[PDB]
Amino acid sequence: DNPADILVIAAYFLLVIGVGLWSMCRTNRGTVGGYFLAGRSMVWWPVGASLFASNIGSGHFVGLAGTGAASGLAVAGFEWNALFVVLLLGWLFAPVYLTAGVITMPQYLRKRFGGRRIRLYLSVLSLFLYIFTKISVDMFSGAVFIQQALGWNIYASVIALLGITMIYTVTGGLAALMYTDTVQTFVILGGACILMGYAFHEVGGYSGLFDKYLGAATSLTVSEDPAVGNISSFCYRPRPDSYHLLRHPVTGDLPWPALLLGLTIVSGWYWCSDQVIVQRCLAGKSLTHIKAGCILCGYLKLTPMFLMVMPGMISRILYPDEVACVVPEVCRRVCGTEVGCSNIAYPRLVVKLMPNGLRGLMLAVMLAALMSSLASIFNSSSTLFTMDIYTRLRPRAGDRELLLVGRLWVVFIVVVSVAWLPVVQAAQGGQLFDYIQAVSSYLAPPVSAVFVLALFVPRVNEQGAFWGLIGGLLMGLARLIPEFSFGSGSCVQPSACPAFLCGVHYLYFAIVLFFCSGLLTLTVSLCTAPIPRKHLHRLVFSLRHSKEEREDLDARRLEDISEDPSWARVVNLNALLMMAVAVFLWGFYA
Amino acid sequence: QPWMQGLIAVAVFLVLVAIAFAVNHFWCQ
Ligand SMILES: CCOc1ccc(Cc2cc([C@@H]3O[C@H](SC)[C@@H](O)[C@H](O)[C@H]3O)ccc2Cl)cc1
Ligand code: NA
Repeated sequence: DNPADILVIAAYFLLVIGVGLWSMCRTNRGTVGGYFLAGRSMVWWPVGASLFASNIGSGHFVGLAGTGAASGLAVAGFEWNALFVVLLLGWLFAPVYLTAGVITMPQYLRKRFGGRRIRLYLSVLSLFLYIFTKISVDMFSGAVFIQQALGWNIYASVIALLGITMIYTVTGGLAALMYTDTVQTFVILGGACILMGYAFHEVGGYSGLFDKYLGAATSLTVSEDPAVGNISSFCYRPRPDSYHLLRHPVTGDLPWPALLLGLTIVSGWYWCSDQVIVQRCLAGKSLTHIKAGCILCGYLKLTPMFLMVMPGMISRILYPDEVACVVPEVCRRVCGTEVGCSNIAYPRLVVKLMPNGLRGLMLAVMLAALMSSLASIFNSSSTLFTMDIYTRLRPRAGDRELLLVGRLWVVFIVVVSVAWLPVVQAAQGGQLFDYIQAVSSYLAPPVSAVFVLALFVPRVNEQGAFWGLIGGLLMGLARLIPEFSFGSGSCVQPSACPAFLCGVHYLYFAIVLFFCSGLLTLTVSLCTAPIPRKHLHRLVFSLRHSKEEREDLDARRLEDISEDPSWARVVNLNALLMMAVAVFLWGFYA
Repeated sequence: QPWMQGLIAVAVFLVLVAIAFAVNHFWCQ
């Protein structure tokens, strides 16, 4: 209702429309290349700003601040693994995907192994992962932030948001979305820094957070419900390792071997094998512009511990009877969720610490985060479906019908998400951020295991790669089905899930499943006859500098990934510096 | 002290990147 809020929300919309219009007036969207891969024309700053803005959603604000309040600062684990794995993207994987001349990541595996069946399998698994683990978190976290900050209807508001990100997606393609994401990253970081400032002022500095957080317990620890009674001191007092990234390897909530290995594995699928991030790396002007943007994204991916996790911990210090509630009656009154109220942490700092003018800015921040992520998913799924599935059904399709089918898939994936919104609203509290990271740790390691063997081990053949993926879905589905069967409960109400299934952290099962998919792929590969090198040029990390005539199991200016040695020198030295800073910060909080 | 933990982390990291330059210099050429 404030003049200022409304003006700040429409200045944001004027920026987004302004840069959209400039981009469509510049770029060509009458071709598949242009509409789907920005004409292969993006420079370092669009690539990195896009990689950041395509990743950071409303779920980062709601999830990381929620978990920061709940469990302290080891969820920075999620964001900081990425520094190391975005170096992998540039220096190891994108070299190979730029010489392969692929538009989709299923197409790479078609070129590398050569069946009809791996490319179709990967497309259908990818599309379901985007429904379950990427769209669901954005709809859920949007609904938290609208319910708390605004108090609007969380059905109508999600429809209206999903509808305007539909129009923003179909209207210009990757080009528009990338150049716009350079605005949306500025808006996200700007408003997030302003809220960090107010929060750290309220608790009385950085020193204030680290001398007040461990004391931040609720004073309402006794229930009116029989067979609950006195809530345990384990589950309302803050965790006594709350200021340490590296937690105990058997009893930690995030064990350190699980953090470092298991997140490197699942992050490897997310950053290096996944169409949503890798389409930002197939639209670059040159490999040196891809490596430069990898570094911008990676320095930007430090920011989330200081802009979401610590704010959420400051939220538990300031509203301990509302953010750290444990009694069911109290949690039903505070946030409508019997199982806890961590999720209101960021939403509540915004609705209590921000003045008349800047509340509008923080609405612009969450809108920018949510719009950028949903648009990146709707475009990447458009490409995935159109290029892979629609060219199986109609081979002689051609670059006009394909754009029509690309824009009609965005409409379909919006309507499917609208239909899926009540299911995701059935997830109760901060359980959902454990569900999404668990489903990721059960489905993705088989895909990580194939792409590392498809890229680094040229002995691996099509039978190996396919039975690797299906053996993995089988092992993974074991954990998923028996878990979802007993639900989660809370610390107050432990589930009856037998411990051997549960008690192994899902990031540890990520590691076992990766090595089991790897071993199966290698074993079936080594029994069956190999793929010779005449089939493999410029599609394996060994052969990315080949010049020899490949024979397809399925112009030359994209094949060339030679960079200027001066500019190579510069991106190589900034990568080592960026790693050194990441390693220093992991040391500081370990 | 946190600052010492940070610097030991960086020190072991510069040791590992010196090992990477050693291994590829003697084993790729
Ligand atoms: C307890 C869990 O709580 C949380 C875990 C993560 C997040 C933030 C988040 C991170 C990611 C990404 O996850 C991938 S791995 C799939 C990483 O590589 C990447 O750096 C992350 O940005 C995806 C969704 C979300 Cl909601 C919030 C709560
Ligand atoms: Na985003």
